[PDB]
Amino acid sequence: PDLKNVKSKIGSTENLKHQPGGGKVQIINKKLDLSNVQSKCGSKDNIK
Amino acid sequence: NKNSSYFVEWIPNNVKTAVCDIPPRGLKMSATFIGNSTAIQELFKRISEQFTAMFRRKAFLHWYTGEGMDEMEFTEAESNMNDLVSEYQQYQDATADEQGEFEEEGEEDEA
Repeated sequence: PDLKNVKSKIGSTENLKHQPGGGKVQIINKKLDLSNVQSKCGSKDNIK
Repeated sequence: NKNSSYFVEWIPNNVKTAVCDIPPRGLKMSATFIGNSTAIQELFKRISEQFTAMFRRKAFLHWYTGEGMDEMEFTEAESNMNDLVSEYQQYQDATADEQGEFEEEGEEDEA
């Protein structure tokens, strides 16, 4: 009558390494350039 | 006679007089005054300093040039009024005191 300790069929065997982990995000942006500036509403020559 | 201090004394009498026979309608008698006191310097002296202080930052000029005006012409009209201002300032308090047509001659020694 000894069955020889029969094993299960068929399980979550494909999940045994699984968690799963998460990816990443980082946003974060670049500064625009506003260095092209000069005023016009005054005098630079006729002041002299 | 009451004052000479407000009259130009190197113009012997500053006065032009006339007497018309006919008054304005509804009036008995009247007079019209037209004078030139050198005090009037202040007017133009105001105008040509107020001009220059806006012009020294080019304010409003864009509207003027847009009708093709010349930017040199501001400089010219304000210069001309500064000459006109200076005209009153030099004729105000100007001399009744006399000067002769007589030059320096080397006619003496030192004593």
